[PDB]
Amino acid sequence: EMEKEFEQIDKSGSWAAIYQDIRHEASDFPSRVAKLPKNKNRNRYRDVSPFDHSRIKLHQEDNDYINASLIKMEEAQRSYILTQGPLPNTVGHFWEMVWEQKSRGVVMLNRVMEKGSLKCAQYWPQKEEKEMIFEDTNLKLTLISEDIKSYYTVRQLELENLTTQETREILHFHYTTWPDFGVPESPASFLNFLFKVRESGSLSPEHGPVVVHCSAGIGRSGTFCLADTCLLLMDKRKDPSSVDIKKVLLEMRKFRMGLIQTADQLRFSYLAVIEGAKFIM
Ligand SMILES: O=C(O)c1csc(-c2cccs2)n1
Ligand SMILES: O=C(O)c1csc(-c2cccs2)n1
Repeated sequence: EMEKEFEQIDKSGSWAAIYQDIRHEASDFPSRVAKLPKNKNRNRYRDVSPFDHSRIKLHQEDNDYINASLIKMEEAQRSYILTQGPLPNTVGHFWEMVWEQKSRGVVMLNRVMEKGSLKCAQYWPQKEEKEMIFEDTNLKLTLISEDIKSYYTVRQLELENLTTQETREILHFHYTTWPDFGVPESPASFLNFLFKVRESGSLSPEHGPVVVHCSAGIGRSGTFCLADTCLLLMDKRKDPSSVDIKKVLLEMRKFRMGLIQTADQLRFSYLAVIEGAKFIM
């Protein structure tokens, strides 16, 4: 059982050591499309690239590239698109991907500004009456409603395909209280947030995959998917205690590099799953 494994790594302070074994064991696949010169300004970080085998392709004939990966968790029947915080030049691409993949929900785990730097473009409207048009991708985006709470904000946006006049409801779930440094002290507000995303239907197989991002789409984004998948596997399996976080993380790392950036994020992931299991058991 992971609870016992937690006290062991904690009492022994072996987190950096566990983390390094995961680093060592992690898959490595070509990312040739990311590294093409024409795609240099579509990447926020030069060392964070989608693998070619799992990358999302835009349906635009010119350049099909976006820094986004499909994570398919076969046993849990869960898919996620992990992407970087959009750049000023990729906000159009980001909404094209949401449209093309039939995503219901966008999960945002960062603030637009952290540590006095811009971590993300402002890719959604701030007021009902001031909609955004993405001329490059022929999409219009309108803020319908905004529900601001202590730890997160839920926004009801509407996506309109200007080419076809189809419109769709998109839910934007914005976790606003992740600290600039380290991880939250308690996973309570993060779990509440995750249950709120689940309750919306945004993670359900009726819909395209949820889009999850932070700045790079590997650290906080990783913790989100890892906690969701692990909790679902504990509901699905005959023996809940057969669920090994480390194995789940390594399976997710076949789809996108670097998921969980620090030994602190790994410890927090354990804590979130252990705590979440009490509500589930
Ligand atoms: O920083 C930017 O360039 C930016 C953020 S949102 C946005 C646009 C929405 C619609 C057309 S451009 N641009
Ligand atoms: O009554 C509502 O809640 C309402 C009025 S317009 C609207 C939406 C449009 C597009 C997505 S949600 N909802």
